[PDB]
Amino acid sequence: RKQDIIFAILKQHAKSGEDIFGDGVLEILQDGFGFLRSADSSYLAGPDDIYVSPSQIRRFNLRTGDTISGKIRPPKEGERYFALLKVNEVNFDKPENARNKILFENLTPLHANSRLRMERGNGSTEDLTARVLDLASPIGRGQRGLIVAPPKAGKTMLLQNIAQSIAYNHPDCVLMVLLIDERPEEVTEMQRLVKGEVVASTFDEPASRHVQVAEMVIEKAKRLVEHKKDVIILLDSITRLARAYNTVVPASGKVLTGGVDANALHRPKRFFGAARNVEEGGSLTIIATALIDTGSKMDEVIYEEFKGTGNMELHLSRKIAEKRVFPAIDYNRSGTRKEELLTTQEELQKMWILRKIIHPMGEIDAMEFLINKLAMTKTNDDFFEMMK
Amino acid sequence: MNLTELKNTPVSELITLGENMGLENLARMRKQDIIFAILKQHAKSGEDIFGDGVLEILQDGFGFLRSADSSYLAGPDDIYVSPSQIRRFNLRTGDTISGKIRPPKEGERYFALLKVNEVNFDKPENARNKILFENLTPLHANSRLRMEEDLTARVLDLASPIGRGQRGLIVAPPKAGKTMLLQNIAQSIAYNHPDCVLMVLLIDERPEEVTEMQRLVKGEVVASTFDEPASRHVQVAEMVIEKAKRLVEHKKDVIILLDSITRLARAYNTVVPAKVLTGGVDANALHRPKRFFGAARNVEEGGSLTIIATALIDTGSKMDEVIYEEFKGTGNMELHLSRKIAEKR
Amino acid sequence: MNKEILAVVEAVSNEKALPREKIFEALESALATATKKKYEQEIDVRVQIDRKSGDFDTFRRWLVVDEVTQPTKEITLEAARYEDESLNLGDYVEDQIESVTFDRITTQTAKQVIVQKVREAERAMVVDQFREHEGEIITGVVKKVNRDNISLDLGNNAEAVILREDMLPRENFRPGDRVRGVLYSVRPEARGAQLFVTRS
Amino acid sequence: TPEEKLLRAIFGEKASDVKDSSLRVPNGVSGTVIDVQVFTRDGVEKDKRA
RNA sequence: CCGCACCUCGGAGAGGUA
Repeated sequence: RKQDIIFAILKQHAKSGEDIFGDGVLEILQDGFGFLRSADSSYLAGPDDIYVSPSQIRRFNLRTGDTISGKIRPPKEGERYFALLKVNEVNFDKPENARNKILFENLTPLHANSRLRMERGNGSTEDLTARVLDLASPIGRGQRGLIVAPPKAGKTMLLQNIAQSIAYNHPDCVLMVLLIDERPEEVTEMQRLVKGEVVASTFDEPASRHVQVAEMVIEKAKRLVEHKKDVIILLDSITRLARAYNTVVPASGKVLTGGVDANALHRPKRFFGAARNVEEGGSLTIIATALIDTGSKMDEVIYEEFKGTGNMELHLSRKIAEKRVFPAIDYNRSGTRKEELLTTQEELQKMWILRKIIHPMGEIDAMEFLINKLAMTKTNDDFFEMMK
Repeated sequence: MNLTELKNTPVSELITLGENMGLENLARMRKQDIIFAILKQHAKSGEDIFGDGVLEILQDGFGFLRSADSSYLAGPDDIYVSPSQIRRFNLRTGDTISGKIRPPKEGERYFALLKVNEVNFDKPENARNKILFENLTPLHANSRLRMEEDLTARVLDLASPIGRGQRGLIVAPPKAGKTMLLQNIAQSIAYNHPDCVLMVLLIDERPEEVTEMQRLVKGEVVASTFDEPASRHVQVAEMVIEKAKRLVEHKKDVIILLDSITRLARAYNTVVPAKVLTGGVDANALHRPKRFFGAARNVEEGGSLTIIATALIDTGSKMDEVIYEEFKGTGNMELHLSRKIAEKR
Repeated sequence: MNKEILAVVEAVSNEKALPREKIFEALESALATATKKKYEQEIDVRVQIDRKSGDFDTFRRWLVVDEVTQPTKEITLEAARYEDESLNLGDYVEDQIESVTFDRITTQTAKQVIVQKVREAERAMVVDQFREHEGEIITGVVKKVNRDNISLDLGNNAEAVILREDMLPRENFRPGDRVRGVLYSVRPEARGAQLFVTRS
Repeated sequence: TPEEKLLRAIFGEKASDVKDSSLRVPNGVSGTVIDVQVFTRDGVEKDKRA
């Protein structure tokens, strides 16, 4: 109802002669034209979307994901969308700065160089999760990891803790938590808890909207990276997204074990590998949560295929989660490749000694030891100094 | 109208009552079906129905109130406990619940619990606010449980005095007098300390010896003969230890008279998923019985848990020897018996 | 021996989709439906096969009743008199076995019945998972408005229904509206059980 | 679903949406069959009657 | 359908019939 009221108000205001302003993310269709979707509707096709002529797209070399803000006009007799007259701001910047840009496909990838420390530093009991995460698997800019965990392991609490630690330590980073095929109540809870942008697509609509929202989000992330921004995407839907792609892919006659199409894992693997660290400027970090032991062999095949792709695995133990010990992290199975590029020599040596001491002990025993050692102090520096 | 009261009545009186109430011929019918039909017809009249039993929470969330007279066996007349009530009253395994029950409707097979009248033989307000067993400070045996057929008890008291919260191991070879010694111990516990909850937990024993022990001592004898699988043995042991822990949390002096050092260990080794040690025992197979044994302790805030076990050595299997050598380092009391003296009577 | 169906029941099963009994029940129900659709004026034909090497036999059954309704599938008590009238009313299983009729084209509806029972087993698995993760108020979308019953929707191959007596007498629902309701029990409805939801 | 075609490929049992398109005799006309010819494209395997 | 191995339904043209 609000959209029709705004439409009528804008019409009455344009009848007087005043200017009308709009904003939205561009979604170029296959025919050549596009529309400016809205953020409050999770990039959903609305009746009051702003039409974008192909002439302006050719003039400014606009692509899917470009945030466009400019003057619009109400539709005339025979039109159903707002025509874009003049664009004022492109991607929160002037068009003269966006015209001389380098495409995302030409950026040179690199390994994680900058250290994104997750430790809060306030000495809270909730900071233990971030401390264990930093001790087990340090995360840097451009990291491409996977949160491997069975159902009912603590993915929600761990994701909330990660989001809060990111918003606390690194408020300059653009945090985007894209939740696909999840409960609406959980979406509402997350949106009113984390300090950032929350786009979601619940199961109430088919997988086409899921794929469309995923494409819009990845295009916006690529454009922001092109504009020298540090984008961090926490997509806890990678398994759901792979299921959606396998459901919407045309049959090719080559079905793998478990009901997986031969060309179904192409789009999600490309979405995952899109994350990379750019040397010219900016980075893209994608932390996804994979589902295992869900009773379906399709998810097992998806996990086994995506295991050889990322460079960071955070395994969670079902036993430790059932014992109500959070975070229930499998320290032995966790780790990060090329960790010497994110940690110093002494920090790497301390982590190596801690792993050599923890490995002989059992999972529950190692977790109890780590908790008892971290409870004695507030910062990990005192723990490191006492271990020696 | 109680479930156990109807389950303890003879078959003749139940058949007579059912024929008086005007139902289908109960002569060629099982006792459980007779009780079920009687409860249904009584609920159709309008009178209330009550039941009781020890709670066993399943993996799906719901639980059942297992009966004591059935040696904690899943029966058709179990009291269904919804997960909502478990989350409301903070119910756990071992919580004996007694309240107004109703016969299952069309399509159901278990009695539903409407309102709980008593929790663990106490008011629910005293059970909802309680100190967990893990928080209770363990201590050594302080109060003396004097065992002084009395010659065996006198010898036991002179050798190793047993008190509240004791953790002993009656080590004896085969045919050394374990049966008579256990009978004497049970009689002394039932005679000297009738306030303690005596539970003779038997696993993989002869049915004749089970029915002889149950109808001889003055207490509860939960047993599981060899006709039952090892999973049922493990489940009965877990139910017993959970009930004991809950009673100790309710300030009760429980005495777990265990006689399954070897039987329960073999059960756990058979039911444990596949680390090979000496004798064919898994590395994680002895952890559960180790915690079962170590659960016995004296509580300063109130109550105590005593577990007097009987070991089996020289049985011809090195597995039992390894189990005994592992369990010896956990307890603090060993009472060895001589085969040479036993063979001479 | 029918090695064709044997290889199917031995290979396709054991993967949580076929419990070695529901697969045979679905196969015999599909064969019964095929035999029913084969005849013109002969309905209600059944078949029972519960063995690997043992082939299936089609024994057409009649409904024991003292009346003459449905003369195509009704039988009299004089046929049960051979059993000393032990066949009480309401139970219909006795007759001579007749010639079986197997064909490859009958597998068309058989595959449909098999995939429908697999979808039902997946629905039961979703019900089990919901019970494992129950304890919160859920929202659902109504699909149809029938007599004294409605439906709920949670798009994970799940479904729920609410009895009208438990709902408000004034409130009438319509598809597309979200409904808040806590489920408490699942009665074994025919052709698969359904999660019953109650508000009162 | 791409899983049903895998099952159809596992066993030799036929399963498809069969529509009847057989050549029938027009009304009124009759006669006795005196000759039958079968022409098969190259590569395709011949049948019993062919 | 995931791994073989025992110790306590139409348009154009041609021909014809009345």
